[PDB]
Amino acid sequence: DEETLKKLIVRLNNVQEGKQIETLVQILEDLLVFTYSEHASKLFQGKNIHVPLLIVLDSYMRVASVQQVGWSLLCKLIEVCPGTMQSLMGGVHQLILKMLTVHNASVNLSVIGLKTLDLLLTSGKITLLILDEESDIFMLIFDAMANDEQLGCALHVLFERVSEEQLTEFVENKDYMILSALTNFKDEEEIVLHVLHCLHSLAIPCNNVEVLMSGNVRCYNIVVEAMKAFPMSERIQEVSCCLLHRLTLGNFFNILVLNEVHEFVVKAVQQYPENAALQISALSCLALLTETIFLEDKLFWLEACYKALTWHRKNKHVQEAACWALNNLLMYQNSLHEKIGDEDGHFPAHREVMLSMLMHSSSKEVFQASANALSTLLEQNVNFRKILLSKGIHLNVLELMQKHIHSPEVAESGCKMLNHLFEGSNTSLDIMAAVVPKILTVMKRHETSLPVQLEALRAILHFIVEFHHKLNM
Amino acid sequence: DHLFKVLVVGDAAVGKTSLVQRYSQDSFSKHYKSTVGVDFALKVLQWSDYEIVRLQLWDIAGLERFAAMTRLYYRDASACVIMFDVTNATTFSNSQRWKQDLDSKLTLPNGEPVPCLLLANKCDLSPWAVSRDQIDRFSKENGFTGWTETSVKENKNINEAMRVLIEKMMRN
Repeated sequence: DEETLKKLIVRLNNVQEGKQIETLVQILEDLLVFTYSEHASKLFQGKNIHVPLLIVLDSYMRVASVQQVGWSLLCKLIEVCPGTMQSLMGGVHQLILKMLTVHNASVNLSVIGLKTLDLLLTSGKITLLILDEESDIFMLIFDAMANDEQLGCALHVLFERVSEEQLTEFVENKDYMILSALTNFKDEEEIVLHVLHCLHSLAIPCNNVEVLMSGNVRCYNIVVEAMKAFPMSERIQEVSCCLLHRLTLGNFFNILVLNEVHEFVVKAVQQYPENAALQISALSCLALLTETIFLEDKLFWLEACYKALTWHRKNKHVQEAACWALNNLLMYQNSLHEKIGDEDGHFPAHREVMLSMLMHSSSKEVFQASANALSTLLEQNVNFRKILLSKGIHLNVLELMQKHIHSPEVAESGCKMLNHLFEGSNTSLDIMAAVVPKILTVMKRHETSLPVQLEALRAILHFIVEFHHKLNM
Repeated sequence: DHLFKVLVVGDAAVGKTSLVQRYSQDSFSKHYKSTVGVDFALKVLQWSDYEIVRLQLWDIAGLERFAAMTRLYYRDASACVIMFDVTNATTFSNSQRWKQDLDSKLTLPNGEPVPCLLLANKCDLSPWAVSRDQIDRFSKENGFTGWTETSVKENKNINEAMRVLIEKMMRN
């Protein structure tokens, strides 16, 4: 048992004959891969088992045997020994990159090296060492790419920090390389996932959108992947959706493609409504693209937004994006004003919107978006007037603007909402005393901003005009 | 014998006086009216032999929510409760506002927060009636002493909830 393993590791330290050491390493690798016990993981974790092997492989590069089986042996050891990654750090990256550099031109030698690199990069804190080497790891992996086992899809983590100029260089060269990968490996779900999220990672710089939209290749490929490759895959749809969200800009007038992606977005939010995975990205993307497109679907959007608020109350971002989408939809489509409300067959989204505002007072963005949404809703349908007033909206937002004063956008949205709320209604002296001083103080605190002043003046205008004695005070 | 003060707060038109009339004046349902100012009620409970407790229920008018909730009402108070109608999430947000206000402007001799109970007013009304799963989020998040559904008109659970709350209050 362990005595034979001790003899093998002792003989491994001799480094006498390359062929004999190769056979011993092969026998040790064959014996180690078993489910009998953790004898191979005897807690020693001695580098003397594998450091001389990699030294011999690097120095004697012509020895293909140690290259072929030493990588498999270390892969099996890492997959078996739990603290092997802990033994890696606290180097080996230099050794593996030299292995990939000098003599890994064979398919068999390359695949094991890329697999070992992929499993090593799942540990963390070693990527910095990999990116600060001298072997040009990005050039190595680019030179690596028609094999089905595309282990180079582990290039993922390398995009986490690449800098803008090198990112543009990767955009060009790696896009030229990766289009072939996605075309020849269309029937590989994991490969499609990795390629799509690598596109996500490289799409961070703003200047590269024009490069990505050189011939609408990005839009077409992502739409085709969403349509065909993944009818019922959550990860693919989520990644493609995040690409859709990050690829919205001044060039949004991709009219036909607009319509296409819009449909796909609907499909996405209708087929996986359980996590932020799709909801936030699609709703923000959808809101902008719906504005552009509109210049049925609206009912589906209302339903999707209602479940988005309902099922993700704990996340600020989801509710913000969803209520913003509801606002942007209602702005361009007013026919559904009666389609929403407390009555049966209509989504009670007004209470959900109010809830969003109250449950995230600490954030100005949620207040801004939800306030604009319910202000547009109140302006659309007159029936909702005096209902939210009876529900506690006026004094509540007054206290909220008292809490949030450092920004002008929040004050402007609040004043606009008061204007569209209090229109066509008559208040009492108590409401006057509870409204006028607070809005006057808010207007004083933000005197320079023109929209805030306009909305405040409009609100005061719509709101200003025994009983005589009280009114005099 | 002992005396105590309980302050009932909540949104407007939530039948704030309905519950206090039901528990003390034995008046339930009735017409829905607006409470202009703070009103008072007395309750006497024979909790134990030779131990009779008196309760002063102050039903704070929620119309002036934007107005500064003066600490004089909560001054010398021994207990409080927030009761909101179940047909509006705005009553729920208002209850959050009341909870924040009382946490900011209420003190006890031991310094610990006084017991608070979440009353789900008028559950005998469609459609948002038994949504206890949504209520549980704030029930465990706000750290309230208790939470209990109720119906002022039917008086289905006013007595048990009030007994639980007062037992918790004397437990301190």
